[PDB]
Amino acid sequence: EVQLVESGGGVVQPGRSLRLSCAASAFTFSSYDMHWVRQAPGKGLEWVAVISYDGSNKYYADSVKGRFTISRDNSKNTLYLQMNSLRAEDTAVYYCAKDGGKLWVYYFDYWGQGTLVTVSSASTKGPSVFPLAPSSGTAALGCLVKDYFPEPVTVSWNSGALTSGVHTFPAVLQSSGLYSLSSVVTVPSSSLGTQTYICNVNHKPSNTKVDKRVEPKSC
Amino acid sequence: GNYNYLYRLFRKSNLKPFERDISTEIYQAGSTPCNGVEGFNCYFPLQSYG
Amino acid sequence: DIQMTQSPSSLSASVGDRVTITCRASQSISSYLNWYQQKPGKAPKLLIYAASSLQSGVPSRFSGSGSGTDFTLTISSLQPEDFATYYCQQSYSTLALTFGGGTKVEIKRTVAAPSVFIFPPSDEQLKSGTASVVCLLNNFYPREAKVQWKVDNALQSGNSQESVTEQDSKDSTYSLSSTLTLSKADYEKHKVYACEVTHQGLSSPVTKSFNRGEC
Repeated sequence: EVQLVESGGGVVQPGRSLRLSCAASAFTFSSYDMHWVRQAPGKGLEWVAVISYDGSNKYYADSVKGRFTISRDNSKNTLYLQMNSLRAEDTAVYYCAKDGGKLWVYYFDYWGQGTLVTVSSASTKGPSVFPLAPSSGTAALGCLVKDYFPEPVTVSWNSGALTSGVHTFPAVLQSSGLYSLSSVVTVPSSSLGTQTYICNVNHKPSNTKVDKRVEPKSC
Repeated sequence: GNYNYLYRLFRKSNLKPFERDISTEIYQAGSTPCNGVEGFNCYFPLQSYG
Repeated sequence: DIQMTQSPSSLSASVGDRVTITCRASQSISSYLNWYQQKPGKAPKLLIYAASSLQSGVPSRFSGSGSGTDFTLTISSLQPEDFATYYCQQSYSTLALTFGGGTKVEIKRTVAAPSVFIFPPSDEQLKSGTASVVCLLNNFYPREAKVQWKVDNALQSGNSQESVTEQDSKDSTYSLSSTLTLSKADYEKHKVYACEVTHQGLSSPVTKSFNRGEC
């Protein structure tokens, strides 16, 4: 039973500063060296920083050396990670991990849930919902939630009534710096003329709720 | 003919295990919405055994 | 620096199969190779340390071996909870720790022929100025499917971007959505827009094409 809770992550502009905090519980925080490891969206693991048990030795990876700082308060059993002069590469989920110290070298015993940090130079924008109508052996329709930022966006069909056959693809960060998402659903070609298919998209960061109707193309 | 024995004939989804459903909503057999009234593609879910 | 090549990039196997994953190092490391497991979205979990030590609380079916540059992780009998991404990390260079490329283990099944659908840009999007053509490949296995865009019989590369979903929980088939995005001016400059799909389950490439403004 060992607990590590991460907090302080968010969205910040490039060149700014942020402070992440890791709370350790159910073990001697002051008698073990802590590791900070970041994982970018869709990428692998990347060792970032390490701090000694006594908080006297601090090491960082070359990608962030001279740019980040790691400290620890044994009295509060807390680990602080200050990220100054943040770049877009810093956009990732950061985790605090215990060393274990059973070997002469560094290994990772436990991993926390981590906290997400996003570095971008774009303001919050309301999503734009567009239809994707089917045509004339079933059919498939959908909605496109384009030009929105930041993540995430919740998409439902028929106010959640339509569940089976619904696929929501992961968002893609397009070159404009915003996010593009596509949701689709496959329904029988029979029930396609009278049935009303409405996709509900909610973006809490931008506080934007849009209900977009989807109907077959007429030509 | 004893018609006191009934049975649900339509339902929008399969019942979960040990699930008891007694709703008498007009089943939406066709995709045209049924506003509580029966008729074209709006049938009563329960049918009586003969 | 030390680069760790982990092979295979992705293997297909069924439950109970004896799975083996290899990890090679650019230089020599005595026994400082470790294996971690990571499920999609979940955090990494340690499996093997020192390349010959099973982490406490891990099933005994995992076994690490090898010394020097080549190391192997072997599962005697695969289990449903064993389908994840495994990383190999060398610890010899303590202050230059690096992780392996990874070897995702997918659920082995029969070859599934993709269903190809082509959607032209919506008039609403054309009003804004941009135009996106959506090519959807659905219910195919394995995920290795080549998707190519043709405009007036001219190949297009780099004008689109793909997105592949994880292996399905029901039929263990994949879905890919290629979005060819361009400006309005480039949209009317050409007439025919086609998406060609080549998959292991297709005897020949399947092309879905449409002419602009013809329905």
